[PDB]
Amino acid sequence: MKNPQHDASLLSNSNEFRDKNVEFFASGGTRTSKFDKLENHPFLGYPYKRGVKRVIQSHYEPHVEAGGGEDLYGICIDIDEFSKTATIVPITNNFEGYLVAKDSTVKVKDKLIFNKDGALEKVTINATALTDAKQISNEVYLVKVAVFGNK
Amino acid sequence: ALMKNPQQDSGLLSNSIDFRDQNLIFSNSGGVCTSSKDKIENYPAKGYPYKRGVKLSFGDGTTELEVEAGGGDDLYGVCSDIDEFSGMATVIPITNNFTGYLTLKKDGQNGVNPGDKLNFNQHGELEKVKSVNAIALSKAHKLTEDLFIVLASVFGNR
Amino acid sequence: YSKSMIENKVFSSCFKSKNERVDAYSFACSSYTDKIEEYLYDPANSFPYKRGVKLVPKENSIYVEVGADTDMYGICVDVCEFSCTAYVLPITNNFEGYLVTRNPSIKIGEILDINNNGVIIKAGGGPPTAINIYALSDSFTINSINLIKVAIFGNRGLEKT
Repeated sequence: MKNPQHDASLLSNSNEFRDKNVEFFASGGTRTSKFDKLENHPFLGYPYKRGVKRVIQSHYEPHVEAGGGEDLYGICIDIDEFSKTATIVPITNNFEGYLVAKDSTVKVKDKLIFNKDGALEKVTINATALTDAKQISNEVYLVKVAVFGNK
Repeated sequence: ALMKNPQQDSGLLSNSIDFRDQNLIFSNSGGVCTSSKDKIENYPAKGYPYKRGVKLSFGDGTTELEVEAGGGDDLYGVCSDIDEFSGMATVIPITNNFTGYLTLKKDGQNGVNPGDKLNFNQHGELEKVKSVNAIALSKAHKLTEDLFIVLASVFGNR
Repeated sequence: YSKSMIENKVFSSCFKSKNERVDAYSFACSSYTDKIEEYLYDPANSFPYKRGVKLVPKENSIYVEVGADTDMYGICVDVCEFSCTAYVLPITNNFEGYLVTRNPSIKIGEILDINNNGVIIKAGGGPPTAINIYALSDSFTINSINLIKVAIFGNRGLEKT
């Protein structure tokens, strides 16, 4: 989850101001402009920090889920669990931030493609990696990228 | 040439009596018709990418990335202004459409006419025609024997 | 034709399904930071309202004329007939709204393409599509002009079939 709410018994020492931002709970983007277009959409699963595709079908309005390829629609940069809604940056808008990488093979200067699970994998091209993949926890790898569209 | 403003000074006072054909100067930064809802970025400048297509250029890793004149399959945006003191380049991302005066390749510049599709070369210069949608909206204008500028509209990727 | 289109002898007769009007507000979901541009259009060649348009630089001004997806500059969302001025949303921006189609039977979720007349058609016609267009609703006829709700988000990397 984006913010796993767990109670603690001791305070965690947090004084160093470096290597503090690469975390799974840091939503949004590293650099954001006031004129960035944002859309909230109903979602299924957990597409947080992943490429999202718009799925269209009691009939319901279209929702979004993790995906990519020819069906890529945007990027989910923030999520709200109570409302079950996800803030999405459309693919027509450039973005800079940390996204989910398939594995640790991704390095700097690497051109990346959103796979069927919304994860960034090495090689149409969509983004250019800026840093190496870092393991946040278990198999979760986060990579800083500069999304620019589709080739 | 290598500076947005004329490097040398001038020995005359401008007449400032006419209003037609006064925007052909090289120092005319920014777009000709600009929207208030335009996303604008800045980056450290490597070289002089002024009024040229820019691409991401990296280093060993000790320093942050910067932008240099370029194009083709590595095009990232268009540089419209540069602050020389800070060495910062104003960059308009390719996902945001642009309309203004851009540097034109000095090769077949006479053949360029309104309605001619253009594309960016490896040196960030517009050349007559792939993957970037650019349309010339005027004819080439000569500023220096090797410097030609043309009014063009860039509206994304093909 | 026109958008406003007239004195009536009597008034025309729930909240549901009242948006099915030719002169309805084009944007189903609007957003500030959407870029809107003004251009001239030909007042006798083709009426560009709710159609995909292309830039034609003429010898006197830059006009917008109905065009295909291959050379599309954007979508004409509104027209001021008094000044014959067309308002264009560039293709670089997202769109979600009602556009003119020529097929009266289009289902929801189908892939769509803009033809030479700036008209929504099914993407199975054969021309390689270059834009991501999806039908958000079934096509409806106003009695006659056919409209459909579509979502347009940027260009397609590799042209499909």
